[PDB]
Amino acid sequence: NLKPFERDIYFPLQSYGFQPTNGV
Amino acid sequence: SSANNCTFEYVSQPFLMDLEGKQGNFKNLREFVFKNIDGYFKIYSKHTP
Repeated sequence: NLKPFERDIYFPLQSYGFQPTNGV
Repeated sequence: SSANNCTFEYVSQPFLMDLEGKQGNFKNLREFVFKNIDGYFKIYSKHTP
């Protein structure tokens, strides 16, 4: 699906649980 | 029917050059070339009576 500046109008969906505890 | 939100809004002069007052001797022959390449919509236009 890659295109020049792909406009995101096989595509998995997930979320990052960023927390301050992480140090890496 | 509806337009929730417009990411891109643009206002300018009209895409019209001789749309009014044309003489009856000659008639409009308006052309346009609409293309969508590299994320750019391009409108190559010319007017020839």
